[PDB]
Amino acid sequence: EVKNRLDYHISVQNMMRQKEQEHMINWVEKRVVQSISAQQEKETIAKCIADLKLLSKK
Amino acid sequence: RKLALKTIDWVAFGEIIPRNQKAVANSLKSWNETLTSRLATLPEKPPAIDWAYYKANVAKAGLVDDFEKKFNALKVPIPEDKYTAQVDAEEKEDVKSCAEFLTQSKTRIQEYEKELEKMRN
Repeated sequence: EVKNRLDYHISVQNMMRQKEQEHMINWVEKRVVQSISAQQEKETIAKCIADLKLLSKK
Repeated sequence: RKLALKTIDWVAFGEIIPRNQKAVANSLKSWNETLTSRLATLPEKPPAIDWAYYKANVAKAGLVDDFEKKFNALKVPIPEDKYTAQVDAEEKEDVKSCAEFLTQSKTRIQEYEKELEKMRN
């Protein structure tokens, strides 16, 4: 009779950590997804690594 | 609880019955076996639960705590019976065996043997 008590609490908190993951995942992905291009330097850091590919690949 | 004993005087039990209940004995005999095997395997004694960790991961600890205390203090009583005049109807039917039979029978046997010399002859 006790365990049933406890397991209900656990299971909510467990599920809440996953729901916070799903909602945080959607929200963080919906938050951070915008001004990427406004950093043109995120294609510079691509150009970065891409000149360090096309150099550092040969 | 219930440290149980096993079959005592099983030779006497099964082999000799009251005629007027002879059927019953079979039924009671087999019933006993049921009780025996079942209890032997499972006694009712659980653990007492690891709250400490559980509180960590039942973050609803206030729940854990409150329920916890009430459980730990809690007591389940000795569950109820339905036979305890039987306990007594024993000695009464036991009188019938012995005294009732002891005396009456004892007299019969005494005379028979007392005769036996003459007729043994």
